[PDB]
Amino acid sequence: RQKTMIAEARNRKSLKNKAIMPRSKLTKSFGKMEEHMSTLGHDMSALQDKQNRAARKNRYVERGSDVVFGDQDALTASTENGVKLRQTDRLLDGVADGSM
Amino acid sequence: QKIAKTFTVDVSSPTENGVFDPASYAKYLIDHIKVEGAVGNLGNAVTVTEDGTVVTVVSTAKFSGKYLKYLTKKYLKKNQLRDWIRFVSTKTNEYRLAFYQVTPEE
Amino acid sequence: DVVTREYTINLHKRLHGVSFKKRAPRAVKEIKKFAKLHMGTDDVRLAPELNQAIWKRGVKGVEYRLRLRISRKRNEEEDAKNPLFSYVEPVLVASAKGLQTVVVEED
Amino acid sequence: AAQKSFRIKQKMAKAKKQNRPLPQWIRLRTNNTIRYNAKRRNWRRTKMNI
Amino acid sequence: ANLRTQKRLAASVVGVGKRKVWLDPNETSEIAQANSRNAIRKLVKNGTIVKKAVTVHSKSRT
Amino acid sequence: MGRYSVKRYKTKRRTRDLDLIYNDLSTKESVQKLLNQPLDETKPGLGQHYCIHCAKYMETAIALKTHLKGKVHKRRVKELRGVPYTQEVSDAAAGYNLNKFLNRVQEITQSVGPEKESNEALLKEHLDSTL
RNA sequence: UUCAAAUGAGAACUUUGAAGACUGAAGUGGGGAAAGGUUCCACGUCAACAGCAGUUGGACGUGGGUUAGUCGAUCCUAAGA
RNA sequence: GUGAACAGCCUCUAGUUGAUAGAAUAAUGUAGAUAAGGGAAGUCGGCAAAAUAGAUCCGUAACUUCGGGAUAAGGAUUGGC
Ligand SMILES: [Mg+2]
Ligand SMILES: [Mg+2]
Ligand SMILES: [Mg+2]
Ligand SMILES: [Mg+2]
Ligand SMILES: [Mg+2]
Ligand SMILES: [Mg+2]
Ligand SMILES: [Mg+2]
Ligand SMILES: [Mg+2]
Ligand SMILES: [Mg+2]
Ligand SMILES: [Mg+2]
Ligand SMILES: [Zn+2]
Repeated sequence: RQKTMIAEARNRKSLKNKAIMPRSKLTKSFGKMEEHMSTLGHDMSALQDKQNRAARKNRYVERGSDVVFGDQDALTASTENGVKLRQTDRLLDGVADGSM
Repeated sequence: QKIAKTFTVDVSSPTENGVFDPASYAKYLIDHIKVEGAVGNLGNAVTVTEDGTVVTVVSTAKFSGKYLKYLTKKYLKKNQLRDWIRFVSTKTNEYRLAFYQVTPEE
Repeated sequence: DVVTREYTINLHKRLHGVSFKKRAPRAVKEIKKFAKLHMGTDDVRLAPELNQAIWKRGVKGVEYRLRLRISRKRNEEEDAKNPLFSYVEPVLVASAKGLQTVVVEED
Repeated sequence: AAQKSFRIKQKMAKAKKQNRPLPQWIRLRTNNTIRYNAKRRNWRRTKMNI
Repeated sequence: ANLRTQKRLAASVVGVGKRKVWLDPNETSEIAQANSRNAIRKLVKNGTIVKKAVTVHSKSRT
Repeated sequence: MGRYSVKRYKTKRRTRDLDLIYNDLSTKESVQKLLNQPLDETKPGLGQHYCIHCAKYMETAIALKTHLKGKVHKRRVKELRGVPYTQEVSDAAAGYNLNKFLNRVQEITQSVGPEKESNEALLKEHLDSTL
């Protein structure tokens, strides 16, 4: 186990070329937390309760924007030159219709 | 000169979630704090106590919060909690153990 | 057919005599050819952690033996020209010596 | 140069305003023979020579 | 997506080199929406963009 | 194989062997002959100022003194301490002429050894006095 | 130089992340003078050009951008005209 | 950091990873090395290579415009603790 841990740490670390990312800035997943604590042999009842409470707190509620504009797009004629609404088009302002 | 400094650690969140042992943490501190360069030489110099949620270290011989953090991170690495639990300061000489940010699985 | 095995690959004899700037890229190609030979799949994907294991000691420091986990799985995309592909993972072990081909029980 | 004279900057402004392709409505006129800008200038092709 | 502009803006806003900014590879659309230094600051605040630590040059052997 | 070792240990650039130097130092007559050498025009220092341990001629007595106050000379003197390692040692290690090797070892331990040590001590004090 | 993902009809060459390297402060870093004149930046975007390629570009199309009593010119005189 | 040192070599901040690619390893080339014994017998010609090299100490000829020649030549040594 000690040799395996040495090999895993050697594969993880690349300290000569750059630093390791800060854990306090990264975020990780409850699945990995559960599997690691299960390997360590602790009791996951309280952590599972916390995760279930967080999941039940994060509820997705649909709205009128989701009902109306949920699948659609555009609503605006996309310009040929990527111009804003009040931006001049030197090339195409003199030709009103798209056929011409 | 030799004014007694007090350092507190709050282990309540990992203890309540059931992944930490304050008695083992305090015993590790007792066995691994070095005075004048050696372990087991804490007699009448430093004292470590724990009541199940707060671990208190009262020292008169060259103890610092950075040293306490170093020892706590050694203990967390030994118990394989370094990737999930960190040691942070709330005010001067009072610290707590916190979890790293974890997203729900859903 | 979905399957997963663990193999040992001898990169020493495959990289024998290769120019120093090309050793790690040739190890990548030899691993792809190895997976194709053992699984019958033209589509082979190497994990980035496996790429790290290959390149860990620079361009000319490839290990003699590597322990690999090769998984033949189904290609979900319809536009793909093949229905199956292989995924090659590194197995970090104490030593890559004395190990035989084994079948990993997927669960 | 960054510290340029006003005369040079005036000629530069004129060159910038001249740098364009043809307007498209020119091509639709009766008996039009102008089919491209034959005097177009680019910074990396022909130097203005002051 | 092309996040070259966002990478440059993140380096300028954080105040480090472009070699020291990490853009989350999973929040590609969210980073692509950010066209201003204000939005870049918001992304840094919520953790989509992270400042890397300096590569160590220890003096122990010296 | 490499150029440094090749051009140092070429056969034409070979040096005197340690067992030969040990035989030279073992007998008092040999030490006296090596200390009193005839004047040779082809030698450094006209054949004088000769270090017996290193088997080396010096151009001057001051050069010989600086050589004696050095680690190279100390290295050679330390090398010249024990059994000279002739072919009989390798034969005994292989299991051949073991009794002959044992007789040679006990002769070195009893008679040749201390006489060589006393000759070395007399040579050292002579060199210290004259230099 | 390598790996995975994204984008895309199409990716050795584009973007992000993961790795391996290099310039090694007399730099492959950060600014300026002469010179250039918009090449700066954004959006759109691949016919021609980038001696392979190309979704990329100092390319093509449309716009945005240079704020001074204190920084310069302006003033003074030099060789000289 | 090493080192007398803006030398060479390695590294931090910052910046690059650009120069058509892939597969094999015949002859002949371009660039770079090693070689037993002999040691210029080679060649118009020691061309080219090899050998020397930092630092400490000992020592240093002819000639001379007395200032030099001179690092003349020739020797001993160098690590770690
Ligand atoms: Mg070869
Ligand atoms: Mg270099
Ligand atoms: Mg370097
Ligand atoms: Mg081309
Ligand atoms: Mg540009
Ligand atoms: Mg343009
Ligand atoms: Mg030879
Ligand atoms: Mg001849
Ligand atoms: Mg001849
Ligand atoms: Mg001379
Ligand atoms: Zn000697």
